[PDB]
Amino acid sequence: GRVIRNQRKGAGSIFTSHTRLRQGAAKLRTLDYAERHGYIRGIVKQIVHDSGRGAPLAKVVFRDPYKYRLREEIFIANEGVHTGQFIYAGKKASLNVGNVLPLGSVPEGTIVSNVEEKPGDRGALARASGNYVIIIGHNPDENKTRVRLPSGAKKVISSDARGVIGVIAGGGRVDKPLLKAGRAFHKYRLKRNSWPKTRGVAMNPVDHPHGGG
Amino acid sequence: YATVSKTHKTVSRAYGGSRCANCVKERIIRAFLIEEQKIVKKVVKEQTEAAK
Amino acid sequence: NPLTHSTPKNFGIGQAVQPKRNLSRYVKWPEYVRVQRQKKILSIRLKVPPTIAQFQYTLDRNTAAETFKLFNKYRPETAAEKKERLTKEAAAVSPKPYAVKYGLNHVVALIENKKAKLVLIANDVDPIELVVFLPALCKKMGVPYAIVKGKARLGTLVNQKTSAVAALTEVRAEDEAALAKLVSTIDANFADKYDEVKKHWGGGILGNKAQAKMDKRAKNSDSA
Amino acid sequence: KKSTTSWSTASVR
Amino acid sequence: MRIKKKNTRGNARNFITRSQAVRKLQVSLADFRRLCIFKGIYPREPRNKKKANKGSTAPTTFYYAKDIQYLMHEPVLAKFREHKTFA
RNA sequence: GAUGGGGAAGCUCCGUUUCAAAGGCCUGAUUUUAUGCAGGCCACCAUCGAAAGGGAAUCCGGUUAAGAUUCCGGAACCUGG
RNA sequence: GCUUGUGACGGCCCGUGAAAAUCCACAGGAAGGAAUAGUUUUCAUGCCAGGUCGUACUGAUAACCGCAGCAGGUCUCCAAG
RNA sequence: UUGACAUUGUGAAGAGACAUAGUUUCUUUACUUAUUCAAUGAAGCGGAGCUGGAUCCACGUUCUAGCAUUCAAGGUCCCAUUCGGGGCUGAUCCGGGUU
Ligand SMILES: [Mg+2]
Ligand SMILES: [Mg+2]
Ligand SMILES: [Mg+2]
Ligand SMILES: [Mg+2]
Ligand SMILES: [Mg+2]
Ligand SMILES: [Mg+2]
Ligand SMILES: [Mg+2]
Ligand SMILES: [Mg+2]
Ligand SMILES: [Mg+2]
Ligand SMILES: [Mg+2]
Repeated sequence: GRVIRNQRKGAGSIFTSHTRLRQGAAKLRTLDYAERHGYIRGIVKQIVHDSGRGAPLAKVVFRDPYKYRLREEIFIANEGVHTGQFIYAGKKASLNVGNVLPLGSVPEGTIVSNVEEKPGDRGALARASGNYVIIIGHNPDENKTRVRLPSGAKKVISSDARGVIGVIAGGGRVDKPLLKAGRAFHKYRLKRNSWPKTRGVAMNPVDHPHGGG
Repeated sequence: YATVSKTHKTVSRAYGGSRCANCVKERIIRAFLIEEQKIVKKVVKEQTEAAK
Repeated sequence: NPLTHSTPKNFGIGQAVQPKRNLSRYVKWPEYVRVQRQKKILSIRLKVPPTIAQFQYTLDRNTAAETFKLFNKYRPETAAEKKERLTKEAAAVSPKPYAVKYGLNHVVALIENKKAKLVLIANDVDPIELVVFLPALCKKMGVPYAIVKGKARLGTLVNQKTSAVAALTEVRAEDEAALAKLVSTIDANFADKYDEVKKHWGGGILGNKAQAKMDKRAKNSDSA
Repeated sequence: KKSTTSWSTASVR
Repeated sequence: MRIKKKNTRGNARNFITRSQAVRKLQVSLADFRRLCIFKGIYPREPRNKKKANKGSTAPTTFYYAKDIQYLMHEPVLAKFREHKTFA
């Protein structure tokens, strides 16, 4: 039969992401000596909207430890973080909202976001708006940390993996009805070509396993 | 801007051009007060170490 | 001096820009440098079979110095003085020459025919199979031999860049006693001293961090 | 006088 | 014609510093100084030192670029290379 | 869309800064060993892709069978030296 | 009043609505620079130069496509009572 | 998707086979050196300090939208004092592994 859209999407082409207006990839700092041993201070310069993303982003400026210059990082803003705020990242950073800490430095019941799946990948878990990870417990002998994920899954991560204290901002977004095809249209114009969706039953037998009748 | 004299592009003050008068005033005030507070913190910590 | 002040710099985390430091340990070397260093490291780390590993036991400094002093008296005839000999022989129309024998095929033939008084074998020959059979051959034929450090040193001996082997076959009467004394010295210092340990495997060496890990774990097991 | 190769001197101080 | 780039013509092209001249001749400092003494190459002063040196006031030795270009063709330089190979 | 690399029997294909020794600059009478270059600094990628996107600077009057913010007369401006 | 430009504002988004070349400013202070003489080409005036290719005309019930001088098709500016 | 063979190495302990001298076979548990994954500005890894304070830590950084760059000032030996230039430190040492 004819190749279906589910198979046609993998070739790329007209299904690639629409990334013209995106602010940049939202990552933590590269895990360096300062964050491995002490802490480094940055300043929140602006909080911006990123096209195609529910969560707002924060632009945080740090000083380069090896060269006289500034370095700008793009974080996902946690709720309560404001412009002009001092953010502290590292092993020795305090337990305050917006700070970047290793999981082994936080107690049980701590709520984190943008959690690293492995130490150094610069954030993989709980990045969408309103989502967070809970620290279940520690296994200090294995240098491991048990966490609970937004899906309900329990995971074991290295205790050197980092996370941002607090919950991703922008929560409650999906509770408002769109009401309109046009609003769904503008939602997907900034993300990718997956809308509108034609039902497989609605098709001829050649186009889909479900077609015909 | 390359066709005009320096008078048209600056004002006679520190950061004249780049920064406005109130922002310049704020960074002057903050620089002074923070350096004084750093002296205070070093004094307090030295007293704390001397007694401890 | 009233005009000078002390302004010590804080180079802690979150402070002044770090000063320049020696980063020789972290240099991203070129690929050929990395290959040659890792190849030497691998030759150390792997377990080395005895026929290869015997080439780590060479003549000592003093014995090598005396040996090369002996061989430099029999450095072969050069290309500049060969032409002088030929013109003199055309006028006559020359005694028997004394020289160091060199060349792998030639020296192997001399060992097999037992014409070699003393054989020097370079340790750093690549491919190593060119010389890896030579010590057993010399032992089987009853020829004194010594493994020496430097094919380039042997090349200086025989007017070349490198030389895998060198051999003394015939010596002058002024040096027969020196040759015999050197053969006795080599027998006492090289062949007898390293006779057992040449039958051992080599290369049982761990890296620095792996050794530290093993030492820490053994200490932790032995004491708590 | 005129050049034949790509590197020339032609000797004029 | 498009807009030309500054610091490329006039004093900037007319004068060459000692570091640039040594680099262009691909010799050492000692060889370069001896070649200048042999040929009568002498240091020079731009009327506009900042224009000649990209706005710096730092003390610099300048030469005529055409003088250095003519110095490139001196056979004593090739003799110097021959002596280095011999050594 | 080349190079460095890696696929492919091959026509060629991947990929776009990597997986490369990918190049510029400053100082020197380097405590002299006598005619051989020493001490340092800084760093990321070819190229093409818009006569509606970005962009240095010009106007009036006159003039031809047919040219014109381009020629003529007058009056300006930009850029580089 | 019509058209157009612009300002200060307001409404709207689970939509918040390009990049780069290029130009300037600031911070810094390597340095350089006067007493019988210096400095300043970001003030004025004065000197020299600006290459290559396009440029006619139609743009449509006859200058384009539709086998045509074809009632079809084909992007846009100005616009009086 | 599942099995075999090859890529494929090094130990230790426990069960055998030469009839109670060490050449091999199998389970357990290790190791790294091949292979695999990821990152970086291959920058601070690993070990130790007759280093210090209390097995652990650098007591060099947390009211504030400031500032942090010219081989680093200071200290101490020299030079041949002349406009400055060297060395030790400031900033512990060692490694045959960039993480
Ligand atoms: Mg149908
Ligand atoms: Mg291609
Ligand atoms: Mg182009
Ligand atoms: Mg345009
Ligand atoms: Mg006309
Ligand atoms: Mg004219
Ligand atoms: Mg026309
Ligand atoms: Mg027309
Ligand atoms: Mg036609
Ligand atoms: Mg046709």
